[PDB]
Amino acid sequence: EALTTQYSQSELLKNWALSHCLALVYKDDVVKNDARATASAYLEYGKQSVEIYHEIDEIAKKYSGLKYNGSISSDFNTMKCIDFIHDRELNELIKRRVEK
Amino acid sequence: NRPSFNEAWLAFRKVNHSVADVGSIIGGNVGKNITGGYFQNACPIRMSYVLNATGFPIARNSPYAKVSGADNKFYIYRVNDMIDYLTHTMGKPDLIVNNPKQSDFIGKKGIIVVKGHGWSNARGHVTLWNGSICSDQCHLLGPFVPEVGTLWILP
Repeated sequence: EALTTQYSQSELLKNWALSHCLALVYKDDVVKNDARATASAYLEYGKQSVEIYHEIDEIAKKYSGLKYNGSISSDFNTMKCIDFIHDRELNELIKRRVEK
Repeated sequence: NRPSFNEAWLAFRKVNHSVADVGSIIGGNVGKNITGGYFQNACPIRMSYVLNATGFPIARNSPYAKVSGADNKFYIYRVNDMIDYLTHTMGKPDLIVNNPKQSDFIGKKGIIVVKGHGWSNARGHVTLWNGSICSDQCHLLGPFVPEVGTLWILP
């Protein structure tokens, strides 16, 4: 009933990057598992070898390790994921994928 | 040919556990990818274990995404790949049924593939069938609506 089958390969890889990053930054088990499950859905419909997901994870790790601050109380983990999906290297990585 | 039903059922029981446990059991790159959360659906991995354990191992060069286990044997991690693999190594099924239900598969044992709509992570499932139930989960024959059921009989 979800739109999983309608995404292009590129979109699946972006959806994967987002969900995966959310799995990295959040602490709560239920949420983390949820984000993981979601990611796995996008990996299922991918045509790429597993290493590309490992590489996406390397890049994601560059964002999930950031310390974000503001004038209100928060770690702003969510926005680390949002900045991450705008990453230029992530986009280049997906665009030059061997398995199209 | 094809794995014996009894050996297949035994093998499958060895990995009929949580994906994390499957990771600990198989180890190597399978275990590593499960540890990292990259693999959450154990279905094709379990079936891979079955084939690898019963004398019908998945070839290193089969055109499907594979990951090695601690045994240096190979495990397919996508449901669609696992289904295609069976279609291409076992040949053509003994039984094909549109809108499948339990009664359609009664008295027959082997590898069952059910495709349908209603799942957000896969187009279907592949598991063992003993004549009345599936080996994992289970009463598949409810959000998932089966459109096509396919069986390769195991001797």
